[PDB]
Amino acid sequence: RLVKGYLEISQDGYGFLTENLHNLESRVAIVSAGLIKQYALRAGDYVVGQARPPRENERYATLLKVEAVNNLDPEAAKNRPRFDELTPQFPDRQIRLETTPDELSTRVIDLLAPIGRGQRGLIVAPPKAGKTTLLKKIANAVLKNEPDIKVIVLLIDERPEEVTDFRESVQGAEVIASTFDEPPQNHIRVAEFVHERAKRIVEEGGHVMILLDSITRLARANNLVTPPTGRTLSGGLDSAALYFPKRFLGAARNIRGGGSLTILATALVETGSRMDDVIFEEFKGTGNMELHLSRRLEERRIFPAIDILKSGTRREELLLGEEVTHKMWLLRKVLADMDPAEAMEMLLARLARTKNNKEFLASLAAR
Amino acid sequence: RLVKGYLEISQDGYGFLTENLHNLESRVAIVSAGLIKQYALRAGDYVVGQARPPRENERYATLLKVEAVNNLDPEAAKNRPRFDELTPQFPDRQIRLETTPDELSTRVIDLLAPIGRGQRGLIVAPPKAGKTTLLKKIANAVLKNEPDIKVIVLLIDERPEEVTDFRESVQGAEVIASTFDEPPQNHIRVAEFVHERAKRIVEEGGHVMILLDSITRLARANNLVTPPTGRTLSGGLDSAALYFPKRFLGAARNIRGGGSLTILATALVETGSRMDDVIFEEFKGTGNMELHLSRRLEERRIFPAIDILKSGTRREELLLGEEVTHKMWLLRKVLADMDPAEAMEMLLARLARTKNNKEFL
Amino acid sequence: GSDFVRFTQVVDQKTLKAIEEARKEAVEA
Amino acid sequence: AEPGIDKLFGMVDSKYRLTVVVAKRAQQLLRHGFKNTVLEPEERPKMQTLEGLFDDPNAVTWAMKELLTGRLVFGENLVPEDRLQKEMERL
Ligand SMILES: Nc1ncnc2c1ncn2[C@@H]1O[C@H](COP(=O)(O)OP(=O)(O)O)[C@@H](O)[C@H]1O
Ligand SMILES: Nc1ncnc2c1ncn2[C@@H]1O[C@H](COP(=O)(O)OP(=O)(O)O)[C@@H](O)[C@H]1O
Ligand SMILES: [Mg+2]
Ligand SMILES: [Mg+2]
Repeated sequence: RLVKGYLEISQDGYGFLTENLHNLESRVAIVSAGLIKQYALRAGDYVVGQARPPRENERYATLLKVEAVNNLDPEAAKNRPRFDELTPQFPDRQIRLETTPDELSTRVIDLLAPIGRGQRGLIVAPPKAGKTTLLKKIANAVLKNEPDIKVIVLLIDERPEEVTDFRESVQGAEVIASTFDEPPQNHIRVAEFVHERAKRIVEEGGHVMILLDSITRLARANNLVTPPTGRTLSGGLDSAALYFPKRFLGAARNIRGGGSLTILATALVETGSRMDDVIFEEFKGTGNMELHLSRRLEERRIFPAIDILKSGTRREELLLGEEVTHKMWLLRKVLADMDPAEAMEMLLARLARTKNNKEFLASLAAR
Repeated sequence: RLVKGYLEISQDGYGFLTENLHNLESRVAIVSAGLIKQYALRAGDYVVGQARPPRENERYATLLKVEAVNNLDPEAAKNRPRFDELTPQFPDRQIRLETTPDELSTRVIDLLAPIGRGQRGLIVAPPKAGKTTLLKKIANAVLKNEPDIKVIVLLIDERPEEVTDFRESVQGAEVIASTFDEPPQNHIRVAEFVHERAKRIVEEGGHVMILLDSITRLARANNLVTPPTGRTLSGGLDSAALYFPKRFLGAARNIRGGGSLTILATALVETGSRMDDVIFEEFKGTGNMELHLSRRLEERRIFPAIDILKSGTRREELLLGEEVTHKMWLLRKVLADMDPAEAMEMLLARLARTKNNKEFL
Repeated sequence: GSDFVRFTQVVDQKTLKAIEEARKEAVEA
Repeated sequence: AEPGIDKLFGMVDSKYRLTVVVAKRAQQLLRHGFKNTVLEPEERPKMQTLEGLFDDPNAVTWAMKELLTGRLVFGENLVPEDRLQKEMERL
């Protein structure tokens, strides 16, 4: 008999193989610590191997023989540089954001806070104010412009109807979600398992896109799950709880050795809580991009309701030309003159006339 | 068999020899407590010695004899003043900065924050606020104007891509790093280990330029380091967290006996956290220079995004000659007036006209 | 102020060639 | 006067079109600065005491001297008007 699934190294050093539901189930295979050291496998590894049914007194099948790991021939898994030893880089392969159904939104996103492979940015917005729908839009645009990249989206602490709608509108792309109905322990477990799985995939020099909903709700779920941490920070925050989200987010990077890891997460902001804004602050110094959406702009039904002024990236020249960089300088001058709601109204008038390539070059003429 | 590197005396009375990897390596060699006593050696000293391979059941190489310490014989090393009693003065040896790539930024620096050997300066701004590549610029300018000075850069709690980038783009100068990915203990180890090597290096009458990234992000990382350290101050700080950072930063000084130790570090402020701001003021009372950077400038992509008004030195005359001090006296009586944004563009244009002295010329 | 001449877009030949190049590449492929 | 006004009138149907074209060119020259000219290399206007007509003594004459060349094209709707007319006024 044969078994297949994702490695889930528990605290006792044994593993579980999940299905499409991606939590604890029963068709799991136990991989001995000897086997783990033999193939140098870490959790989240895509293991496929011959394993007879669980023997007498045995509740889960034991992986007698491994054949395919990381979709490939297993010597690579054992003989590969460790993730931490990979040489990082700045993002250099920007992702062209040219989608027809909503040209305005993705055009603005790219022209203002361009995104490349290995980007670590944050969409930062109050709740019920445009994070999820825009995440869906950019996910579809990525699925159209970069079919090569393994695109993965995680939804945390979210409404089940949104989950269903998106998974219907994901067009089969790997959509994993965690509704608010689920206990936060499940939330943390699934998020971490996705973390190591993506880590393994990048370890195979792969480009991994992760789109996370509710990074702030993620931090809150960690704080709930994190039982002590001792010192309680300003506003009731766990100090060391963030490190698991901090490890989770800082893992995103541009690696010089092939592949990439780009993660974009939804930040809830001006929610009136010191916890939320503070956590925004710690994760702000970790990310290379912030795209702010304002409550009142969304209130005026203007979409996208981007807070243009403070949104930006680092090392634009590493994704843009000096021509592009200087045109961006000039445009940001114009917009720093130009008031936010006013900015959106007149820019939506201005830019709709030409599509992302049409707009891109006709505007490099104009802007 | 020559063993080389920096001495890291372990806590158990024996020692280690660390290498250019700038962390805990396995190239370590044992320096027992008795050896410490009889050579009176300090850790971190530039050690070149003879050692022997580890024996059976023994895991780390054991030292045979010491030959070179800080490129000097041990006999002179036994006879040298320790750092604590060294007489400090105020900085006296300024550094001219007109660099061909961006003479504007360095010119603003010279006019506002003249830099002298042994200076304890500072630059303050929120996260993602114009610090690191400016540090790059000043480091490069130093690499030309003062190639003699041993220039060292420390990175704490930052993104690895920035680490690598500055690594190649510093042109081989001494760059040390500790990303936020790393556990806090490595942060502390690297930071204090750099501190102590610099202590010994200046101890030999050397001029040492320390480019510390993120002094107050270091403070936040130290709060993360801080397991308790005392009683809760406002904002979540405790009592004795600062002392190791304070002993770390206050070490910057101009010494009368030769050499210098100029440390420039970047401060994060205005983060909406009482902790961070309070650290800003409490280290403000420690440094001899602060360079403010406001965010309205940077949201406008105006660079260098310097809050010129808030910045100012201590004891200009002590570093700047009476003629030079008098001319900057007149100039500060002149340049104090103009209003922030219009100040930015008109001062930028004025320095874009000619070089600082050329402007005076 | 007459609408027949009230607004009359003005552009130089080189930016005209840039915008028209954007027009011909606007028809992709 | 100005270089060949008869040629100017011949090459437009109605004079008010000519006036609006020349003045919109002048406004473009002012906003972008005189870098966005299309007669730069050799033939530039010149003052008497010095070469002051290189930068900006009079933009209207600059525009008219520009238009005598074939480097200027004007039309009722040659470009999407909304984009230009809503970027013009904020810089
Ligand atoms: N591009 C858009 N156009 C129109 N309405 C939008 C758009 N984006 C978001 N919305 C509105 O905002 C809601 C999404 O809010 P969301 O960002 O999901 O909040 P959160 O992500 O914090 O749960 C949608 O249900 C819709 O009502
Ligand atoms: N002199 C400069 N000119 C323009 N941009 C700069 C300059 N110095 C730094 N920056 C930008 O500002 C950002 C701040 O760098 P860093 O100190 O790492 O961020 P923070 O301290 O805010 O966490 C950098 O990403 C860099 O792109
Ligand atoms: Mg939502
Ligand atoms: Mg930075």
